[PDB]
Amino acid sequence: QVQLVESGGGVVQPGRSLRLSCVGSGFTFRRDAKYWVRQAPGKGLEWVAAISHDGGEEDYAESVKGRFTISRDNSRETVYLEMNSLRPEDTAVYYCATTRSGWYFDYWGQGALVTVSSASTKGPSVFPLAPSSKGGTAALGCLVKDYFPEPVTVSWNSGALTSGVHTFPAVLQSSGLYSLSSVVTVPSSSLGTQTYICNVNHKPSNTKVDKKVEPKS
Amino acid sequence: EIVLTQSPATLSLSPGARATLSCRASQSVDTYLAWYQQRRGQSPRLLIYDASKRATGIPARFSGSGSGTDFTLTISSLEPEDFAVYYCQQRNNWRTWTFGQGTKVEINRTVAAPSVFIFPPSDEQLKSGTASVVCLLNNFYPREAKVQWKVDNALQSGNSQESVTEQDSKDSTYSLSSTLTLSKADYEKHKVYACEVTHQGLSSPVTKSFNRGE
Repeated sequence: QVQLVESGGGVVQPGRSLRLSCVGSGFTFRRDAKYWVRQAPGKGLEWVAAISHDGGEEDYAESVKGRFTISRDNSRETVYLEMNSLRPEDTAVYYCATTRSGWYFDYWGQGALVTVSSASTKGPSVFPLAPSSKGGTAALGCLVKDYFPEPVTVSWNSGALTSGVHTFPAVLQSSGLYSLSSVVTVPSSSLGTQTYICNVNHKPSNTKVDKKVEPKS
Repeated sequence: EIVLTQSPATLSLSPGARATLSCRASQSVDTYLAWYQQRRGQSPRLLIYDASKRATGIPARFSGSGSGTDFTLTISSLEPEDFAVYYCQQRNNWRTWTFGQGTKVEINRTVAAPSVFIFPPSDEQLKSGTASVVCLLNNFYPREAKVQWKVDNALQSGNSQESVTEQDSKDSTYSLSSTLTLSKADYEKHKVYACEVTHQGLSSPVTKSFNRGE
């Protein structure tokens, strides 16, 4: 089967460089052009770079020309993207792709995530979203604030509570740190007797927090 | 030189129903048009190329048509995985590949008003000099919703951020969190914190509030 496998993603500081790699298998790598297409968080697809079958021709998007270099090594069935002078707006998932005729992106890799930021790794503070305790439905949650980089995971009661949970996408603050909330709806009659604990894990910082959330005095 | 426009940007349709998506090119691209599907959390895949040809292995429910500037993608019966984002694509002048901005196909359902909850900052957070006030809009449909923050009746603009979940796998609703950020010093200068929500399911806006300290 046609397969493309990317590697080399990560967190990089603005102005620095990163090289992405994409290895093909299951087809004749040298026959056709190769491409990189990226998707910034929450945005659409943007073609970045193209290289002809034998590397004799390279094309780039205007946003990326001069700073990025596409290259290939057909003897290793690999195509590369060398990303220099990285800018915050280069943060995206980068997909490698291959073509049959040059018109279209017939096959796609799995993506490599590139995050461009001057923020330092930092685990979150976890604050309670305490239930009001005032249909008999209450809401409670955890505010997972000021962490970098993504991702964080949140469970409730160590996985024993899944119904009614909503863990929201993180927002990026102007500080460069992320914040997100995780909430759950539960019966208000349970608030005095049932313990609710959010389990937060931020693996990049080796930060794990279990926060019990209860009605405030 | 060539712009692809996908409109409408969101289609709300029922499971098992027919869908037709539109791509319009600003000038003719003849039949050199492709469509991609991006399923939730997955890479894009090619569905249709040369306007009407199905890529190898693609299910027979996908079809396409058009020539010149007006193109369509048809899904004869929407399967669960087809609630996805679809992009059209063209290539001009041999060296420029461009995409439309995408159309999201979402699950249509009956209108549901949000249940609304407001959360004060915790005392623990206030120790560090910042206050986060959170408003939750739970399990609503359709997606369009407006949150307005007020602090002692002063409308807040510019100092909040919102996030929305993907459509729920069981009830096809959305939920939304809005966080108002203030300094501790400012938080302690005011009494009434309110989140006002406007939604098609509400006959009039709903406000949830608290009085600091009470």
